[PDB]
Amino acid sequence: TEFKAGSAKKGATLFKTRCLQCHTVEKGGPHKVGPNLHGIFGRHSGQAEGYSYTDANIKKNVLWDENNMSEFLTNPKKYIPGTKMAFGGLKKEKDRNDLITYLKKATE
Ligand code: HEC
Repeated sequence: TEFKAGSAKKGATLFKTRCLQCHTVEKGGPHKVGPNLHGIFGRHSGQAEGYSYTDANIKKNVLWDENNMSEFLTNPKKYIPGTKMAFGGLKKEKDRNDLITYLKKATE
């Protein structure tokens, strides 16, 4: 244990103001700058179809779990050096948690 549920709501506002600019969560939503993330958990890194991921992601070969996703979220360039995710990070444990709670939810 090292991940505890957050507010899906709050969850859904970080996404909007922090991840939508680049991504969609929804089954059938398109890839934009980043890929769509519907069904992200359970799946491995860089496998959405019709998406051109860096060498980095693919190689990283990550199992998208909640616990992973949080450290990634802490610092992505750090997690997967060579990723094209120009996303600095979410330094707060709390913020991450609501986010992941939202993700857990909306991409299922
Ligand atoms: C645009 C400037 C982005 C923002 C803001 C966020 N992400 Fe991102 N994401 C982006 C790219 C360009 C890529 C692929 C990079 C590469 O190495 O090819 C990604 C990848 C992800 C992944 C990996 C998914 C996979 O299928 O392997 C995840 C899980 C992801 N992005 C989620 C995500 C979230 C939750 C964000 C908000 C806090 C977010 N990203 C921001 C581009 C952009």
